[PDB]
Amino acid sequence: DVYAQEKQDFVQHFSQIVRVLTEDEMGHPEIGDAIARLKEVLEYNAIGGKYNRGLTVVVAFRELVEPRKQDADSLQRAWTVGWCVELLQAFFLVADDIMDSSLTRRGQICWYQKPGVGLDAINDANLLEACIYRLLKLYCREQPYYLNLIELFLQSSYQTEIGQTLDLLTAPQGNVDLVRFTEKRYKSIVKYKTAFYSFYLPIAAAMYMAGIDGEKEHANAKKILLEMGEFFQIQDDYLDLFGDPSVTGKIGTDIQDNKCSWLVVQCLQRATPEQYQILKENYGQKEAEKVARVKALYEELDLPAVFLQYEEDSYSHIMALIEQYAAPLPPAVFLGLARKIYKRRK
Amino acid sequence: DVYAQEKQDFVQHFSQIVRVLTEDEMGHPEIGDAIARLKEVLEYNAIGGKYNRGLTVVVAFRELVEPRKQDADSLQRAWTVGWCVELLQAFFLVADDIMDSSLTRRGQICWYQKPGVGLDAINDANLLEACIYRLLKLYCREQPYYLNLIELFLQSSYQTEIGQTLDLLTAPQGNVDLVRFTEKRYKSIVKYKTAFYSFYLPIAAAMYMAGIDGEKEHANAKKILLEMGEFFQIQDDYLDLFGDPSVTGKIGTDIQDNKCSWLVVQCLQRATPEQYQILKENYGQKEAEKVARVKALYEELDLPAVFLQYEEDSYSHIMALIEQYAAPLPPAVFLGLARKIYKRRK
Ligand SMILES: NCCC(O)(P(=O)(O)O)P(=O)(O)O
Ligand SMILES: NCCC(O)(P(=O)(O)O)P(=O)(O)O
Ligand SMILES: [Mn+2]
Ligand SMILES: [Mn+2]
Ligand SMILES: [Mn+2]
Ligand SMILES: [Mn+2]
Ligand SMILES: [Mn+2]
Ligand SMILES: [Mn+2]
Repeated sequence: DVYAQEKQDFVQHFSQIVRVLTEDEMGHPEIGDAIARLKEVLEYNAIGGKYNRGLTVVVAFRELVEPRKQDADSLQRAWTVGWCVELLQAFFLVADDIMDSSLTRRGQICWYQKPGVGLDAINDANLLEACIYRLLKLYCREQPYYLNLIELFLQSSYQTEIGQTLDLLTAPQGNVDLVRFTEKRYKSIVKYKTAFYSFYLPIAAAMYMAGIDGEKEHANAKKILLEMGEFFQIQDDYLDLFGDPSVTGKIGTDIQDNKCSWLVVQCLQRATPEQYQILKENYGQKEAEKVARVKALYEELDLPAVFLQYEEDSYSHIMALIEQYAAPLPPAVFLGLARKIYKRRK
Repeated sequence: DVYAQEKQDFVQHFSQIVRVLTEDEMGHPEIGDAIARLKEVLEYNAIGGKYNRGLTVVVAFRELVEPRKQDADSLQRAWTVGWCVELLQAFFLVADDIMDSSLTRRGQICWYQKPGVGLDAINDANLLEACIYRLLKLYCREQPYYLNLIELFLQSSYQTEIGQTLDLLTAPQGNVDLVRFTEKRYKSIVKYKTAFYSFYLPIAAAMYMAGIDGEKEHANAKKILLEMGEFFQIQDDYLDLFGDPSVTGKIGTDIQDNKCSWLVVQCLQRATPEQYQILKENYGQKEAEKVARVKALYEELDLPAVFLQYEEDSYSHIMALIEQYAAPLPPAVFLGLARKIYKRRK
């Protein structure tokens, strides 16, 4: 609703992002072909999603800055930093689809899967990352929060990259070992790989832009947001298998990639020793027959019902945390982000 | 010689790099497996090269800072920033071997080619990049050049990444078009993909650490260093085909990858219309028969002799530039880096 009114002005700002990014270096006509590839990469990989993360920067900025201090220019910056978060997203997703061997994303073929692209996607991805820091300098170089943002984004990338490492160490291909799929392992992985960049990053960027740079205040917002992140990854693992592809925009790969999913951790807990053997025998394989066998065990142990219940208990718990931790920040900040991910299907 | 005395103290500092990187996050035992993968990635990909780039930071630091201002701590920082350059190197090389489909590097199998690694190399690479900025913060956070270095490294990455894009746009696989292999195209590609990070990055880092942050002074050092970079990439294209693998540490792939090499640009210039057809018919293919056919045309148009002559005329020209541009900086700074790449075989 608040995200709804802000969407239009955000998405439209994307022309300028691409304009400023493909001009400030176009006084060097030599790299023009590269700059054209940039425009192409940007419009394929930063466009077509829900923009939850970038909108959070924008939405939270308004609720934190006093209306007098929301000038045309100060807002411009808010939309740019919001798109910077969206580019971190694009950067990670491009690489991740390669590493996960994904077939679609946001309802189209993955960038590396487009003919003519392939493993060049790698350099495209690193470029998307570089653009974050180009924009920060072009728009915020003179701001007092400028170094805070630079360090926040880098720190955040390091974290989700430590997250990815954990994710991949836990899911060797051809190497099934249900034993390693524990609750602690799951909790660590999602906290690092999703929670920081998807939830702490946007709100904190908006905080720093609003002057709120206090260490306790960030620690407190972080307490709320790492919890929402963990809920958000669990919902994502569920959708991976049980969500509709025409809605999520992607084809799930968690069982095939031998991933430490939430479903798999929940299965191994409710598993009778004979179901354990089914799972131990059908997980992390490309065979469709064997993947359905796994999905059938999940439906048999009623994981879809367990997940729905978790969603409820989780949502009430985030709410408690917001009650305990939101001040001195407007509870509408976290409430808005929480409403946007509650009962999502994409 | 100057690089020789500094080598030992540099390489040994690498234990501490790995120590500080794998401890400051090890107060979080949850990511310990990731931190262990880090140590592994670092010791495979940041070790085994000539350390020209990192040593340049160190060597140039001493010749720019007054001996009184070279304390234990100030030196420590110099070795760290030197290794930060070495990690940018590792970051780019890891990704590049994947994109170029390389088989070896520094005399061992490429990281992505090690069994168990593969396209996970991608996340390993992004991690190496992240470590640069972790170290900058751990060692230089309080220095007055701290933001200068952060911006220099990012700027440098953006550049070599624009360089890579150019490199890859010019060499589509299965898409031979000798027409695009021009001198201007070559000059742009190498300036962006090599010159900035390999030559300007290290010297400028050492300058900023020494207080020399003036814009004209950097512009002037850059004039020298982008020239040495271009010589350095040309030497690299030559070694790619004509150098000994037991020395370079890598197997060349430029003809197969359909690359805009120096040799190929020089060939197309000296090519009789019938040699042009040979080339047009054997370039950018995996067939060994066809790759030798190409190498034979190069030896026939005497490219190895042309290259030797270029090396001489080039070296004299850099020297002129050093004469014109080195001041107020010690000419020994550039002379040392120039001696280290003159007549190199690896
Ligand atoms: N934000 C991480 C991306 C994923 O959610 P995705 O389903 O690929 O969007 P992963 O399942 O690999 O964690
Ligand atoms: N510094 C770039 C790396 C190379 O030189 P390398 O031979 O792979 O070291 P490229 O030939 O791809 O430019
Ligand atoms: Mn993943
Ligand atoms: Mn994925
Ligand atoms: Mn997923
Ligand atoms: Mn290359
Ligand atoms: Mn290469
Ligand atoms: Mn090469």
